[PDB]
Amino acid sequence: ISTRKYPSDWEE
Amino acid sequence: IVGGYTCGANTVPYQVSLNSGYHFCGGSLINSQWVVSAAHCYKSGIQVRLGEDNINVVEGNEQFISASKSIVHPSYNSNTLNNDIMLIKLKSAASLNSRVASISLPTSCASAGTQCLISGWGNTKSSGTSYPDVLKCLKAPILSDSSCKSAYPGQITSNMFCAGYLEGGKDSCQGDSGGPVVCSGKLQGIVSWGSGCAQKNKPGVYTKVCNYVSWIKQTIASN
Ligand SMILES: [Ca+2]
Repeated sequence: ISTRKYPSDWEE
Repeated sequence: IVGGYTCGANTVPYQVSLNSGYHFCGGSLINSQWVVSAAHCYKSGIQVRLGEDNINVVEGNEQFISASKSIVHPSYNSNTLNNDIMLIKLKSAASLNSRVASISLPTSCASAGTQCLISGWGNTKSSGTSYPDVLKCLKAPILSDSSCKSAYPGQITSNMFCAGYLEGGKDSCQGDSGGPVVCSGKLQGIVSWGSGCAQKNKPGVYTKVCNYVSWIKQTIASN
């Protein structure tokens, strides 16, 4: 499960 | 968008950009004062950018309007991504013209095999990165629930559907989140998640909008 927000979900 | 095409300026006039000093998610305008996006795109001090094509250049159709309210689905769950939907109210109403217009909500849920238009300014590579200036576009079919659940065992709820190509090459991707999946002039989907982008047997997963129309209308009604 990887969300598709930029640049990534985890990077924020 | 991986393996898609340049949409052409303002050919997708319901598509908006969510901006926090940089584009981070997409959304869909559903009336002059309200936008639909993904709950995981939520953050404070969002600037909604309507009428965009080249998000990096002023071309003269933009309305930049600040979000005044953000309403995440009450039962959004950030681990499972169930109910990945959010409503944003604009501080002032958008000026609705030709290049900036609403998309209709569905009356019924769409069915497997329908073609849809998926758009956004997300990544265009499935390995490394390349981020477009201009809005990208992809035609893709909704998959069966059987194939969806088989691609992501135990992770697909009644509020999600898969769309795309199981052989790879064509998908949404990081930067597309919150953006629209439109099937026969209705908003049926919101870019949500997947495993990698445009990978074999790993299609896009989208929020199933038809499940939410009552909650959307009532939320707009009471805010
Ligand atoms: Ca622009």
